[PDB]
Amino acid sequence: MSAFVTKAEEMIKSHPYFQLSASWCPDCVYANSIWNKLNVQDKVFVFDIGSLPRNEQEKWRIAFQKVVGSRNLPTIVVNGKFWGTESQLHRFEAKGTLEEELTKIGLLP
Repeated sequence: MSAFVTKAEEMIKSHPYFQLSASWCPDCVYANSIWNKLNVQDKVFVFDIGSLPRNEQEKWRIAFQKVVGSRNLPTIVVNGKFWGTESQLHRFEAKGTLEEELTKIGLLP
């Protein structure tokens, strides 16, 4: 695409810690719940994409697919690359090693 691919690169440049979530989805509520409970909405940048109709959704879908390859929300992109998914959150929490994992990336002290 380029028109969208190039713009995507500039986004991850200054905003590498970006999370593509929804506005009102059963999955978004989870990612937003943990982030809102951990009080870590400053070190990371989360953006919701629900207002955008089906026309804009398609564009974003293809764009994200070119950046990492995820045609589904929510999504966790770290240092300009898919580092975590909606399943990784529940998979790590279940084991009880999510906290340690979050510190590895350099999010928590």
